[PDB]
Amino acid sequence: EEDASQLIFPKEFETAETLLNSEVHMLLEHRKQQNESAEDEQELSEVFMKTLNYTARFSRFKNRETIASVRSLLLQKKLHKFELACLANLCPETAEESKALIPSLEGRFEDEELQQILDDIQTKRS
Amino acid sequence: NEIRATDLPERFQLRSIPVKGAEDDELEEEADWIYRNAFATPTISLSRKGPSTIQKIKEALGFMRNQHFEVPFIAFYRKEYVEPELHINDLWRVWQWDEKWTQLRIRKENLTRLFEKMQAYQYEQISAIRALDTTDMERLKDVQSMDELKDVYNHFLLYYGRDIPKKFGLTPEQFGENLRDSYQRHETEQFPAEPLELAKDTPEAVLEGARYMVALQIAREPLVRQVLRQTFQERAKLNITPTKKGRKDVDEAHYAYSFKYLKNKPVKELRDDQFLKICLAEDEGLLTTDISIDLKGTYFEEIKQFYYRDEFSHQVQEWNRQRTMAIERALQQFLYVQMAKELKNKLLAEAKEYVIKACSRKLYNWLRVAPYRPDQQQGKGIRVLGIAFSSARDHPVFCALVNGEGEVTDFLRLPHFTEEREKKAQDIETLKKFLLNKKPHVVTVAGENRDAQMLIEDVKRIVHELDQGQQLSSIGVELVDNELAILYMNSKKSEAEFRDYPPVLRQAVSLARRIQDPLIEFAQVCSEDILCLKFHPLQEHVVKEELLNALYCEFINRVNEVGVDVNRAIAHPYSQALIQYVCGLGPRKGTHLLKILKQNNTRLESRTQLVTMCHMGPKVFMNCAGFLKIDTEVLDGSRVHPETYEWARKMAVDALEYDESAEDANPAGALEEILENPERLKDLDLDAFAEELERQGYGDKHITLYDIRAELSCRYKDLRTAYRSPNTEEIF
Amino acid sequence: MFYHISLEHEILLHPRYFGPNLLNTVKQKLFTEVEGTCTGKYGFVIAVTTIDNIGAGVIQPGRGFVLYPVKYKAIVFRPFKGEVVDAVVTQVNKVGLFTEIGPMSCFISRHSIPSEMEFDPNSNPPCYKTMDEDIVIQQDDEIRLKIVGTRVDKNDIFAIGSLMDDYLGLV
RNA sequence: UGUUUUUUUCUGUCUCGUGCC
Repeated sequence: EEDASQLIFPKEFETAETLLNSEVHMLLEHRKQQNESAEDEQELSEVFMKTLNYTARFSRFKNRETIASVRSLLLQKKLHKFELACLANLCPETAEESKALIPSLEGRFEDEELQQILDDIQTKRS
Repeated sequence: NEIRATDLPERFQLRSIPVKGAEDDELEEEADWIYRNAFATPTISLSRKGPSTIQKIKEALGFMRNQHFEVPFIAFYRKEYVEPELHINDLWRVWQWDEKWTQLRIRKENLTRLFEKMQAYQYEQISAIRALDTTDMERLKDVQSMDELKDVYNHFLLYYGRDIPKKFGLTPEQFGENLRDSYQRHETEQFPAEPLELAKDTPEAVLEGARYMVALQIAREPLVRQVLRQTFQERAKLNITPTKKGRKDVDEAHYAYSFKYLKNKPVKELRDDQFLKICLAEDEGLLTTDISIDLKGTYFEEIKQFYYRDEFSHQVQEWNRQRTMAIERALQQFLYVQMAKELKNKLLAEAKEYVIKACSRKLYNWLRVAPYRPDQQQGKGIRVLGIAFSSARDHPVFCALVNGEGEVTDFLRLPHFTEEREKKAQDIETLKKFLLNKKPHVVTVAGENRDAQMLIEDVKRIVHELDQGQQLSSIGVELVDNELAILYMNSKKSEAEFRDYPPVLRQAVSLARRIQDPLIEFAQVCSEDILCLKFHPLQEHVVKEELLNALYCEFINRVNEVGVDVNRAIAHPYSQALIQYVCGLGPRKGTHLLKILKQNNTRLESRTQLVTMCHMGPKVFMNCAGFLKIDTEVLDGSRVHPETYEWARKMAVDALEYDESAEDANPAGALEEILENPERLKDLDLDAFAEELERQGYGDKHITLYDIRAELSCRYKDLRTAYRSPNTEEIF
Repeated sequence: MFYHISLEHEILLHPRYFGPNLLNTVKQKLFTEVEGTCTGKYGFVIAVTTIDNIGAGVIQPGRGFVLYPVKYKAIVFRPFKGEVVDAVVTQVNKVGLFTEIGPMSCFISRHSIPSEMEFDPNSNPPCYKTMDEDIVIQQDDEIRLKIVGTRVDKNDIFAIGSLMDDYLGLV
């Protein structure tokens, strides 16, 4: 029954806080910077390294202010939290591609209304 | 059915997998590809010269495509068309070169088709920085440039767009030419405009808009890849230097840890020396590796001047700055990284080649069949007394007395040993009783440490002093290293021959077999079995597929040179299953022939047994004519095939000066007299034989005359080495 | 998908750890206990960012061990069905494709892949191309996919991808 | 130029009578 396509999740996960690829990337980078210092400490594990090299290959923007602006210009809408991560991470070109990938956008908003948002997201990319 | 009842042999089909045969026009292309890709970095096949080597490779490829020839079948049967004994890796190298040429041709054809389709799509779209379908022809023509061709094709796909519905700085071609020639023939955009004006005509308000496009164009340009290719791969003084943690973790075990400050290692040390490449790969795996040419700091400076404007007064200065920025962006995108990747790939290839060469050398050294038969040739063979003891410390040591016909006659144990702290007679009495129990022909003792060597020496001394070798003579117990017999004792053959026996008996049997017929043991093992023996530590770093292929080729060549006994693999299990590494007789074909022989009960009547009984096809018989041998026609158990039977008979008659009347069996003076020993060699002239072969036969017999004479004079010639007695260092 | 939620956990502290570094020891124990693990309720956890507070240690009767029900603010990665992400191809095989969704590895079969992407066993690098050879997909490429299934192999998530929906490849 | 050993908590039934603080 758990299918994110139809916007359904358990009660505990419904009250979660979404994270973007750049956000998690910078969080892990800061954690690594803090951990590497303060000698006599247990070093990072393979999980941290794989997550780092996985999120580093999808960092659409390095500036934190870019993350702040792209979340601010998005939260003003009426979309759910789930629509804040996938759409901000994939960064599709045209509205048709976004509507095809995410079935929730089908009929939820107009065409130009989503195309302008996609163009803004593309421009915000570094 | 297709492997055993196929028109072409199994080896020929397996060799030309990507390229199903060679056409008349494609033979020249395959030969050219093989010659070009025969020895680029190291010197290999420089023997055969350049043009002569290319011609020989082309002839071998043509023979393989037409007559379904194979590696040994073309190296021996086509000694004239290929290098006449230039090197061992003649047929296999030719097959590999032909396969590479065919693959390159197929890739070039696919690239040309893709380029034509893209050009047609572009013409249809824009015909109703442009997009022209002119690079497709270049990509299709670039057959030799594999990596460069792929890079150029990928760059073109990323530049034109790759979409399939159903003025900024110097041009890319001009920049590539100026970089390749070393002189900047074309400068940047010599216009009054600067990045301020160019960053407003996209919608970014940043001066780095055109830099990204310039970098993408430079990276995705075949000319840039060609110019950078070979510049650092040809020479790269890789400086080996351990890091902070690699210095202690390596402990001077790898290439990047043995020399604390031993840097400046050129490509010769990594490519030619496979050990250095293996060490660098191992060190670069976990801890770290020191692989840096350190030669760019000066190769990247010269490119900076090219593609940039020379004047500086706004327009000229702005153009020069923009060109420099674009060049830097392109270098950072695919300039240093591409060169480093190419150098790493070249180093890995060199290490793999070195590992394969070491494995092939080890296989050639250890595969030569050099048994120790009676008199170093009563009864056929000698009775090898395989003595494979466990400890020699009051424990039962296996001691089997196998016969010389690939079978074990008997065995026994010797629990008594010098057990007892002070007992110098029990071991002697046990050895005397064991020697008197049977009548072996030779002693094959093993060794593990000083105690084992002392026990072997004591046993040999007791046998020689009391004449325990045969009961009526002293027999020298030949030392045998416990290397092959230990592995063969616990193999499938050892288990099948004896199931309810201790490991000592199996080890003794394996040792006895290894010192009687190494070829039989090598052919009767899985090749799994060959992979158990390590050829060198550097082979582990390189791909094991190349080593396995080299070992299989060496085994096939050895089998072809020594031949196969048809009767030996009919009833004797020890000398059975030896039709897997024959020239043209693959494993499936050999298994089918063995099954047919076991069912119908057909014996090796002559060379045409598989052509008359309907067991093997014409191509299979022709390709495997020089490898199948029988016990009894006269020229069946030799390299003389049916085609050269008449020529061999005529040559023997002329040398013996006997009558000529349909000699196949009936005249024996020319056959039996010449087979017993050399009757007359001056009677048979090389020029006359060659002229006769050319006039009648459709082939020159200048190179095959010697082989035919040897086959007529000596049948079933063995290509294995002699019996190698253990030495001091070798014994240890 | 990565998320930031508030979790709770308790760890017994042996009395030998009492002293001026009690809180530091509790934090150190917490760090090396709830990092990298996985559970079927909240999913796979990456690491811990910060800790909210330290509960009151209730010493057990007749035992020196004391438990601290700490509530930490850590992140979690719990992919669901139907989500679309961008991963990288790790290996190409005739049986199927292998990718790496961060701390998880999925797998797509040839049946899911359309018939246009054929095999290239002749070429040394395993790759899939079309008849015209225009589009090329190989390893170390940012290729998207769709999570059509989930699985947890005893705290080891291993989902399954798919390649039927359009616009799934090179961006 | 040598020196012989390694296995271990078992476990018993239901009923009646007598004596003692």
